[PDB]
Amino acid sequence: DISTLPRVKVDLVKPPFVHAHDQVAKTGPRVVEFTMTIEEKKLVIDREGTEIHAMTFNGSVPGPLMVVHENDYVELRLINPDTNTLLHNIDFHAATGALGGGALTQVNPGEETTLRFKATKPGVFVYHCAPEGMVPWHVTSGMNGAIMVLPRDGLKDEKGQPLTYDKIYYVGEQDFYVPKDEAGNYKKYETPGEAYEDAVKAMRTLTPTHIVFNGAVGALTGDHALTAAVGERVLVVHSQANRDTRPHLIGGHGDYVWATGKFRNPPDLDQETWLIPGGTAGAAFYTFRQPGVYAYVNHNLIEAFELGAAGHFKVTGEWNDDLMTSVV
Amino acid sequence: AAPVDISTLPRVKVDLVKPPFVHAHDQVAKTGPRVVEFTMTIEEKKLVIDREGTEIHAMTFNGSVPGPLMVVHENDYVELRLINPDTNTLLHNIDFHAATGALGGGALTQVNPGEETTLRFKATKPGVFVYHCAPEGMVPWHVTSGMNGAIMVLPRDGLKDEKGQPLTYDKIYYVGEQDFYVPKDEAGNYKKYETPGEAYEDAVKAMRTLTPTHIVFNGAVGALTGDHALTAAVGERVLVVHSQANRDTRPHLIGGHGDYVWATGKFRNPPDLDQETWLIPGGTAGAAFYTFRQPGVYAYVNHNLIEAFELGAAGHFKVTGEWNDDLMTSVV
Amino acid sequence: DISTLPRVKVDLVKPPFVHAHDQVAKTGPRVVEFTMTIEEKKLVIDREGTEIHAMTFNGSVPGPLMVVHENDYVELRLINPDTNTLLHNIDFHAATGALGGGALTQVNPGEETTLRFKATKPGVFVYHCAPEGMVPWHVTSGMNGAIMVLPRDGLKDEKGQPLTYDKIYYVGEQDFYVPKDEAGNYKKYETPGEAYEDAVKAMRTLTPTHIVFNGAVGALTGDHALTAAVGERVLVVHSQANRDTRPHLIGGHGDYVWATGKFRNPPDLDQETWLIPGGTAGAAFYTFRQPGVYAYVNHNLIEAFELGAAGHFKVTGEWNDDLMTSVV
Ligand SMILES: [Cu+2]
Ligand SMILES: [Cu+2]
Ligand SMILES: [Cu+2]
Ligand SMILES: [Cu+2]
Ligand SMILES: [Cu+2]
Ligand SMILES: [Cu+2]
Repeated sequence: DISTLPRVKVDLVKPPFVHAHDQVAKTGPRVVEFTMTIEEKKLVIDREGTEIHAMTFNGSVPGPLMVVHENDYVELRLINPDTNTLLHNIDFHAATGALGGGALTQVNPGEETTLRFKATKPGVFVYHCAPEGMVPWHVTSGMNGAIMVLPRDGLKDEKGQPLTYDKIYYVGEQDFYVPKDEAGNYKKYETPGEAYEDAVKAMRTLTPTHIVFNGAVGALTGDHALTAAVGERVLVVHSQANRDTRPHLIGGHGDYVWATGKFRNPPDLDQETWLIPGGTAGAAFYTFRQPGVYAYVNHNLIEAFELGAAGHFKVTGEWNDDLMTSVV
Repeated sequence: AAPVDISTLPRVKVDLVKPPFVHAHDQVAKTGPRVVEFTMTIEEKKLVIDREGTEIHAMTFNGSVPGPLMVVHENDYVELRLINPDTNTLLHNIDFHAATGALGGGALTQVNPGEETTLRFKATKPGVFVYHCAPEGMVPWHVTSGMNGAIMVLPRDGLKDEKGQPLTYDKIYYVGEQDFYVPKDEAGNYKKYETPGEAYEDAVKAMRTLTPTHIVFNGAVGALTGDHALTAAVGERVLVVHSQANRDTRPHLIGGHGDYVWATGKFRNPPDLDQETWLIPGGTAGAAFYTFRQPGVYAYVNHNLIEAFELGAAGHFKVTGEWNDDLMTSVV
Repeated sequence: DISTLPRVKVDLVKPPFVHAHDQVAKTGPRVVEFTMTIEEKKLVIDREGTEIHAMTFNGSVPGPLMVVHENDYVELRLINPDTNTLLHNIDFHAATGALGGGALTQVNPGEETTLRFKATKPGVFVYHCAPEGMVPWHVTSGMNGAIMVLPRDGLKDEKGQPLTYDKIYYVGEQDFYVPKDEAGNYKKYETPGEAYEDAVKAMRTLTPTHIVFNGAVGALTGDHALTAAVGERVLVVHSQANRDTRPHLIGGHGDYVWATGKFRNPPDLDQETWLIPGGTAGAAFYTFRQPGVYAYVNHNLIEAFELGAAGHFKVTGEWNDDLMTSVV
């Protein structure tokens, strides 16, 4: 039966951007083919040069956002090059069975595996590595991402009416626990293996040293600031595979928000801030109405402005004095 | 106000069972309102909470952590005979989040060793609720010592989905999540005590760090694994009641979902569908309904993976049945 | 156009109390004029006499609750007396544009500014100071409050029927991070700026030393306890500008709760406890049915009974034997 379904290949895109797709499906179910290569690599996470041994899906933190439609089949070819040193796998929160696929995609360096699962539930979901006995270590090393399963007829508001976005961004929020020496400075490591002991110790404090968007402090600012224009409808998919977060668009709102990201549920309206539980992906739809710079943040202002969970939006267009204006 | 004659209502006694199991009950009420009689005996006792053998001075309702799940229907009356045997050393009481008045019953149930009391309250609101000890000035100490449980007030007509249609579970489990703050010494080793009291100062200090040393299901690391793993079969509808009386948690069925979830657990509200993960606020009980479609081992966890796989907030499901290659399969 | 609207000047009142207002709008859109004076001052936050250099809106923590109706224009005159030492501004989560107003309300000591914005979305929202580069420091120093934007036809239940409260209280929850020394004792400073470094270090631990209602431990207890009577309908607006909280009325419930505080959404019913994410304001409606003392708390019992997040309600009326009683 699966053999009768036509197949389509997707070229993934590095976050915060998302690979193109049709919001409203133009055909019946399909088998969507994806391919990701696991890559263990050093990564600089803050402005002081602190670097870690990151574990990534396709070389980025977070991994790329995968997009399909409800009832399509997701077929992922997962590759683990012999240049890596650890065993990895992948767990799809969108999938049903075998620990989300974790127990079927274990691959040591030099191996690859292909997993297929039916996307039976619409919504944005988290996907992350989960090696038996070393789950949080891999996840907090940046090995997580998300997949969006759109309703075949696109998104809908709290009244069944269509909600169409002009652009979509994927913000992966990452909590890091960089080990510190007795002096209070970040220790150095040659391999992911040597850091395990200290990694476990750092994680058990439950106090992140960093909390960043797209892999590093200020990653989504400057030339990498998100963009929009007055009148533009923007969907922002936000995930946190291990810890709670509370997204907030400073100067705006989440007009329609699926805090826990499942589309069969009507969205919450006019959110100033929403809670995305650790191990969940959420989605917020907003129509810009004012130009200028906006800050998108985890509203625990310490986590945002001190630990790194903050990015920017640069919006073009005409200022609306009716909505807001400085009185002189 | 004209009194309501309660003496006319039929009475039924309930024999509580230890978690994660639940005492006998009917989803769809087979009778009209009843005065449901429960009896719990407070028991202060030593308890091993991890594989290394760490032992604490636990404060329990009926000898278990969490306390047993009580089940009644909307508008029944809950009558609890609370006993504090003279073998205990501390003052205790009980606060039902399901009750209205006297601090949930806390102001009417203070009992010292050797005393007992009987409380009755009308379960006017359907949902799963937390119940916990709450002695003035020592509330968090008793609660984080394991003295909390949960009560489920089923709608008289059973559970319903977002469309008002019946949702019937084949089995139910109660997972009580506990955050422990075991004090350690200057060296970093868990300190030991002969009496619950003597450790108060240290307990307060350990708690105020807001950093749990252990976060476990059913009283201890691995309590719901191995021979004590939860079970189900493909096609089975399972309801998992999960409570956390003091700290937030984010349940997740690894390999499954929360088909219908009442994150904050109140049934007059439609459930959230297809949840991958949900947030149950500290001081709240939530419920998740799921229909298994794949056999095999599943992990039920607090999705802060550190709290789950390092601190202990993880349990297992062993499911029987035929594998579905359509839902998921490895490609050759 | 805006010039054709009636203008009304409001006299703000100290929390937990709220200035007089009508729930169902008595007129059409108006320009509601408010005035707040920024005040840097010392504040004792606990029973041990611990004092901090608080940054307040109108001299209190939290700042006062502002009340308007959906589509009214909020016009705020923010005054920064030359007796203060820092620059301040204000960000309204209810406003659209310029970082909620922060980018247009920067005022040094000796300056003032007037901001106007249209309250286009109904619900309770957080407002707080947000100076670039010093956001969490000002917010956790107590510089935050809330504004309620009532639907023009008042509050409604899950079935669209009217919900009218007899009284309303505003509980502002504040997380403080008082720096300590070697000995572990709270340090004191001559000026707020002098302690910037210690404050940053204290905040970065993500562990509050105090979590209080209305500025201090026990602020809403004793003769300052909240009051009600059996049969009374009470709305409790609760905000937390920087950290999550989980309100709970001990002995009662949240009959109708807008956890994330936006009225276009139906309220959640019969809540025992609800989660208000940091950077959000929530509202709970309850009809008291039993007299006596009630405790209103953040239900992380440690934060409530050890750190200070607990208040009291003293309720009058006759006891209801049917709802509860102590048996023979
Ligand atoms: Cu991995
Ligand atoms: Cu997961
Ligand atoms: Cu007790
Ligand atoms: Cu409680
Ligand atoms: Cu300020
Ligand atoms: Cu803000």
